Amino acid sequence: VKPFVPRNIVKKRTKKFTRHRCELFPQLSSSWRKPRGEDSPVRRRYKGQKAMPNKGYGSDRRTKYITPSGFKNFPVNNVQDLYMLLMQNRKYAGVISHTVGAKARKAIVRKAHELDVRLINGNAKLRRVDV
Amino acid sequence: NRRLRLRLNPFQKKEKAMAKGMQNKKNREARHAAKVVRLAKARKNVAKA
Amino acid sequence: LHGQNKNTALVRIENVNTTEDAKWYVGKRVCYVYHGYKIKRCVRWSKAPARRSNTRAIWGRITRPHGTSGTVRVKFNGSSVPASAIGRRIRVYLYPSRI
Amino acid sequence: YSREYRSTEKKLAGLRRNARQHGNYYLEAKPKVAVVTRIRGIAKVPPKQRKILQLLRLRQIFNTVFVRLNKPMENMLRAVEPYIAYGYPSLSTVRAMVYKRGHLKINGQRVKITDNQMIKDKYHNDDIVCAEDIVNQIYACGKHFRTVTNGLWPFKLAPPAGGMRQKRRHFVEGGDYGNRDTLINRFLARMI
Amino acid sequence: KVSRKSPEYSTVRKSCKPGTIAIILAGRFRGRRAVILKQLPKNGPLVISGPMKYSGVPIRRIDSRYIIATSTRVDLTGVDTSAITPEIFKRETVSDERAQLQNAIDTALIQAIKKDPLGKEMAGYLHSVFTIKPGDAPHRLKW
Amino acid sequence: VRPHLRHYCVVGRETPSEKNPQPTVYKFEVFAPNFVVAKSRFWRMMREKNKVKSTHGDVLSCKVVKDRKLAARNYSVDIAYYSQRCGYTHMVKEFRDVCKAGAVSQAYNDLASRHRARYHNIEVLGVKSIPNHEVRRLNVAQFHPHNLSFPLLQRRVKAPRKDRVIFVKKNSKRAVVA
Amino acid sequence: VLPSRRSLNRSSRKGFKKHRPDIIVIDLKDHVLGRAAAIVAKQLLLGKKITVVRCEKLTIAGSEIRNKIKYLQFLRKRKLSNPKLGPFHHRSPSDVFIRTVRSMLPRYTKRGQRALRQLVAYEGVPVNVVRTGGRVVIPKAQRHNCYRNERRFTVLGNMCKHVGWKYSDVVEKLEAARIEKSGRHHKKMEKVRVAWKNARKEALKKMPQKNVEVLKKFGLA
RNA sequence: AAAUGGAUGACGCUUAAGCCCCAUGUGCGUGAUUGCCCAUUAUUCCUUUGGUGAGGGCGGCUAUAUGUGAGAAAGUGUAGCCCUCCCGAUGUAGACGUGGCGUGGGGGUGAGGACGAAGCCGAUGGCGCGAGCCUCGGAUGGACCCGCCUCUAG
RNA sequence: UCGGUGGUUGUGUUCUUCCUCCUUCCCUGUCCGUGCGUCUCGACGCUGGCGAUGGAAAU
Ligand SMILES: [Mg+2]
Ligand SMILES: [Mg+2]
Ligand SMILES: [Mg+2]
Ligand SMILES: [Mg+2]
Ligand SMILES: [Mg+2]
Ligand code: NA
Ligand code: NA
Ligand code: NA
Repeated sequence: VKPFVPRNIVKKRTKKFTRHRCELFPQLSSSWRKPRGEDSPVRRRYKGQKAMPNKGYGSDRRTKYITPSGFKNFPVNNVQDLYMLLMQNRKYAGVISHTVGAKARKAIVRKAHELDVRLINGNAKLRRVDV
Repeated sequence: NRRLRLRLNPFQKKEKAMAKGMQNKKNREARHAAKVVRLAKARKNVAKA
Repeated sequence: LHGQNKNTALVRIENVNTTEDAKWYVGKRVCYVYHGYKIKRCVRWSKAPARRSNTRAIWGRITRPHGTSGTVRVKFNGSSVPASAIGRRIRVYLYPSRI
Repeated sequence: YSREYRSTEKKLAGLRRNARQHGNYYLEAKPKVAVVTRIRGIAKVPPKQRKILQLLRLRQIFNTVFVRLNKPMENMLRAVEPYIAYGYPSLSTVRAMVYKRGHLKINGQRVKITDNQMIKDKYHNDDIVCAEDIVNQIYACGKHFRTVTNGLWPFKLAPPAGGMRQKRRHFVEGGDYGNRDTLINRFLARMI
Repeated sequence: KVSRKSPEYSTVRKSCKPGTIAIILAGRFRGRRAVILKQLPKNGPLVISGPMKYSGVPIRRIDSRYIIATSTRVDLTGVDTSAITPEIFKRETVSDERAQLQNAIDTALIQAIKKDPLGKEMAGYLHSVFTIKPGDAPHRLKW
Repeated sequence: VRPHLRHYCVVGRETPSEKNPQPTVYKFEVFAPNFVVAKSRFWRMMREKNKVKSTHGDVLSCKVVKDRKLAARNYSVDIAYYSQRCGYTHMVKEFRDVCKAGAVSQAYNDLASRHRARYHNIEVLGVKSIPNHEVRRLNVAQFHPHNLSFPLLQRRVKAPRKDRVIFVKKNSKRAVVA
Repeated sequence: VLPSRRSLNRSSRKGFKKHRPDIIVIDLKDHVLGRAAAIVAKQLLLGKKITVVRCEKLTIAGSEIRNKIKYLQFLRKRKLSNPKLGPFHHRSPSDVFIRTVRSMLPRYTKRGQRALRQLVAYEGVPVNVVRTGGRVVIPKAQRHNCYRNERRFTVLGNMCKHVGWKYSDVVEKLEAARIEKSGRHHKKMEKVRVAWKNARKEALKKMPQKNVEVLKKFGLA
């Protein structure tokens, strides 16, 4: 299956918005927190400080949620879930759940190859061989 | 833009042709020579009157 | 006075000293030559094996003159030239040629 | 319209020559139309000047409009002198602004002029059906000056391409604001 | 008027004409001089072949943006150059079919140069090499 | 071409009306950079002399006057400038120039350097081309005599902008750098 | 400088003998101090190697009394709590030029420190610089295009003496020795200079008749 | 005329790099009307987000198997039903909105697990403006746990 | 533009503009034509370098 590849995919920003001064304290997480301080230099938008997220960074609605391969990810848990992705072959790729065991993964991978449904965490060799 | 100007003003081709004729070498030489004569004759005659 | 902007570079060429002379070089190709520390891939790596070396080049183009003394403005394709090139040699080629 | 412009210029030249040949002077008609441009920002404007600029539709820097020069309007221009620069337009300045920066106000929307049909649709009058009609109704005054100019969005122009002398201080002092007579055409040629 | 679809259509500078001497600015033959022979049927590259005896540049293709067309020209009415066609370059030691084409065209080019009144000076001119010395300005020249 | 302050002649009058039909027509000679400044000076003079304001008057002419030729002449300019702590100061000065506009432009620059007076504090009363034998300044009368000669010394000779070297060889024009 | 055994051994294997980088030698006689320093500092930042000689002949506008007083005011400044940390007051003319150039560079970045490393600033013309090549001058700071004739000026060497410099006699003794040796050598080889001049002449009438005409057209013969 | 050594910002500058004025590309008493540098400003192009928003399509008959192809919902709000166009976007105290994110438990519905659940580790990458979600590896662990709609709170 | 042709504006005690109506030369560029079987998204020419299943190239 070959997806509809976008001509160009543009990300406005690649770096993540990290918390202020999270590198100086081991207990502080790097997830973003909005600073609320009267004298805060990040809040007041000084020139050499970190940036805060806002609506201008939003991704182009045309290429949003599209992975570099050109597919969209849909979680898959069993063989029956593979039949929802059969018709929309070129738009969606299945993602096998983390907790699905190795015994059940054999049936899913075997069935997906027959149906020509792309999986992102299958076996690489089976994807390489063409029929 | 040439086709936008013509679309807004259908008379532009005739307006540009008049400017091209004014730019012509022979016609502008006669026009300048004739203008000098006309001004000279009127000035001389008005002073005499 | 507020700081630098690294997406454009300023290049001073020998024997120009004039804006009218700098206008002759608009559109010309420019390269910066340096060396790395091992042999990486290059153009004609397989057709001309003698070319393989530590030498590397970063290309760019001349956009417009700068000031009145013959300085030009240069954009280096997509990226920017490294700051270790400040004060070093830049090659200004004669192509593409309008003459 | 082209014939009318050429006839008017020839008549004015003949009268001026007739006066000069006989040792007298010919007085010209007072100007009827002006072009007003805002040359200052939106910070620290007193309430009276702020209200006048809103009534002139000049809410942004380098916005330009056409006005009629009657006594009620001239008294408004004098009150906001240090905020505007204005003068008397020429035929080429009017043509350039309409053909290059002209946007109509249709249904509350700012629509760029691309053909005569939308001009005829916006102005239901039969005297305004083409771009030359808009130019004439502004340059030579005309009974529909208010209808034509209010149906146009205020013109948005770029800064002067060669710079300006001094945004403070009057033009007579060597600055920029105030009345410039016909010298406003050189100022606008670098902005349009 | 010439249609863009027609083969005779071409958009090249008026300086680059058949018979014009040119200075090669890039490639293995940089700095040498050659004679422009013709242009390829479409809006393609020019075909330059300086006399192999003089400059040692064989028949090949070149983009007009990588030469400088000088003001000195040699008449090419006697020469034909009708055997130069795009497929001879499309084929991609020297084949002897290429050798005979190169030799035959060279003799006609040499004879045409000799027919020019300043033939001896031109032959020496085509032997010369262009270079940028320390302290010269190519933008002030006239070519 | 070089001088600023062109020569303008402004003609104007008060607008016709009842209680004063057929008003007097006045003439004014002014030296200004452009005709907008010329008309501003005309109405300032009219306001302070004839009690006529620009709102109730009109301008009939703003012509530019023409000078004679390109010879060397003597010009007498009587000028007045205002300053605080001194009031109005009136003086007469002599200059060498080619045209009246050039002489007056020289006078304006001269008053700036020697008395620190700006353009709008200066009023020009008149300018006249006087002959020799009646100029009273020696800095002007020293150029009158025939067979006048002098050499050029302490010259600073700068090259044309295209040559303009930076480092040059000590005993040659070799232009090592630039 | 001072090649160790690692350097000499590598040159021996490779076959290299000598190398000389591209260097400009500037004769600083009769040059305005401030104008020459500003021109040289910009050229250093542009990637140039510069050696300046005769630093004792630099000139300063004003009288010697005025300039001597200016230096004595600079000498008065020192860190009161520990003068060995305070500003250092160099006294030789060549050290004064380097300090002046240093104040026209960004001296607290690696870029400026590298630029200052490319200037040498000798006094007089030392023996290792005499035979390198022709010297150059800066016409924008030559003091006969800069100063009015009637204005008094200071010579840097005279001012550097009387405030602490104690090598004026050594420099003038070596300079006089250099002039005699250079003058004697230049008078020699006058025969070969004349012989070459007499060779370019009479080369004409031996060349072909067409090349002489081309030389005449371009004003070379 | 004052109390640490020291400030036109420093160096320095005197045919100024000082004071008062005048000009400008290629060619300054023969090209009349832009010498050049720097913004979160102006014009213009692309993308996002919100509207006192403005228009348009939505009754699926043109023809077509595999070894030119996919969608189309009468709609506040989502991975927005789709396509054009116009106008705004910073903000302390404060107000309001969000088919906005996350945690323990109840009612429903659908799955996962000894071929390895929860927990823990990471130069594991991908997605989202973000709160976060998901895959990967463990030379970790050894028995439980989650997606979606709703209800509830120590 | 030229030569004539009668109405017009304005000085001065006739001439000065502008018109309409012919006569000479001189310049430039005229007319016609192509809606879709409801809507949307998708389709990236020529020349060379690199890539032939590898501890490979490219992003
Ligand atoms: Mg991201
Ligand atoms: Mg605060
Ligand atoms: Mg300014
Ligand atoms: Mg907000
Ligand atoms: Mg609980
Ligand atoms: Na941390
Ligand atoms: Na103010
Ligand atoms: Na300062």
